[PDB]
Amino acid sequence: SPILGYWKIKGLVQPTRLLLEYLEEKYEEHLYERDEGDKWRNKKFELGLEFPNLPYYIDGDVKLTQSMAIIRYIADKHNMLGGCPKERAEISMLEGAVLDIRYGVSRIAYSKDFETLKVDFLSKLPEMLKMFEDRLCHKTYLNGDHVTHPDFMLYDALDVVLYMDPMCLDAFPKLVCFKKRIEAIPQIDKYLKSSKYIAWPLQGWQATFGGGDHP
Amino acid sequence: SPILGYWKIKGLVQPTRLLLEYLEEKYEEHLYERDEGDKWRNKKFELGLEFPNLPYYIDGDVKLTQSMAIIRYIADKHNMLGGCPKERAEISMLEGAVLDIRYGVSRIAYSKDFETLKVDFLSKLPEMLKMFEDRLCHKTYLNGDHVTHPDFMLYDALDVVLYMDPMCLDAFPKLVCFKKRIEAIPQIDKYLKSSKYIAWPLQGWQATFGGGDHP
Ligand SMILES: N[C@@H](CCC(=O)N[C@@H](CS)C(=O)NCC(=O)O)C(=O)O
Ligand SMILES: N[C@@H](CCC(=O)N[C@@H](CS)C(=O)NCC(=O)O)C(=O)O
Repeated sequence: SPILGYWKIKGLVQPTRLLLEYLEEKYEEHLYERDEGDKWRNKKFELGLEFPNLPYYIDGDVKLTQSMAIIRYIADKHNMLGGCPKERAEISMLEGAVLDIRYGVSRIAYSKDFETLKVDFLSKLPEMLKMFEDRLCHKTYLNGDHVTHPDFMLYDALDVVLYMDPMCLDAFPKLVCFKKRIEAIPQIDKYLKSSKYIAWPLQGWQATFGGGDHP
Repeated sequence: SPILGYWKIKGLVQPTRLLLEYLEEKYEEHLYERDEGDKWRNKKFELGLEFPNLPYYIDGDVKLTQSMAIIRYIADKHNMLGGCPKERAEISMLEGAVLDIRYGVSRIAYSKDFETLKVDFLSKLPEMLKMFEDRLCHKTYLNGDHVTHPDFMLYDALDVVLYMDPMCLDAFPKLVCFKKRIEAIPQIDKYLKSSKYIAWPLQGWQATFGGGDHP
């Protein structure tokens, strides 16, 4: 049974959790609490990891880091990355465009100047969301009729960005509607209501935005 | 004949250029000069691009953005991404670990506080480089005997990081040796000596680090 190691936060790994749950995949978690950085520094080089980091995925022999390699791998095992170069690259484009939002948040969230940097990010964010709103015009999910992993990436980014600004989706009905549709997927619905859902923090606990024990 | 659009800078796209040259691939470039931001704002939505950005790749019907989707696509056309989920994920791990360095630089390079932020990045950088030095112990390239696209990604990151600190490879002989080996690849050697090589800037021209018309 594979292992997903990460902090007990949403952060980089939350979209991978959602995808594991959507595929009804078994996995145990190594969850590093806020006060358990020492427990991590003590396992870091003892896991057989060639690029030691968090998150890590361990599928006995397959010993993986980098959250994007991990999410893509799980999708790969279920044959969900694309059937030719073209489709594979559209998925990788969806992927990276979502990351522009999610990393956009992460890159300012630990800054002393978070509050002012917030203004410049929320100015840009409508252009970014519009690309996704247009893609979902006549298209149920990001890649058509079936879920792919960038759907869960997008879901995660909308969730996070709605804490930063509760009104940032009011111009984007198809995006509001996408977020609900992911929530209605029976597997996802059971997970978000379960003991395993980590509601908070969005970021590391020490962050100006999305940190702390509670919202 | 496909088109690679980008600023006339190294930036996000330089590793893709290197890979196109290694594969002896034909491509014309759209190169946005420093003073040509208006020329770009005027083509941005007229290219058939669903997530308009720079870089973009256009392979007639295939209309792509996001530099990581683009680099991976070109490699895909040459069957270089991996033959099973396992190998595909190792490549994606190599990829992302290199990006930790390259984005690590980009994320501070435009900051007012660049010079102090530089200190904290160069403190971390030896741990990051050590993972690559260890991987290249008994292994010619990052993935064994053959070049894969993360090799050119690593090359780009070493080049950039050596401007930040000319001595940052003095503890890492196998990495110094990797950088030279890429330079000795006949295709790469011809490109770096050619009119097409864009030596500078490393970043956008407005950057504190790696900017300006000249080094
Ligand atoms: N690009 C990497 C980023 C790795 C990273 O910045 N990891 C953070 C977690 S948010 C960490 O605290 N890692 C522990 C460590 O560096 O030892 C990824 O996608 O996994
Ligand atoms: N994650 C994206 C980043 C896109 C990006 O930040 N592009 C910069 C170039 S360094 C830009 O000036 N794009 C022009 C625009 O946003 O209209 C990628 O890898 O292509």
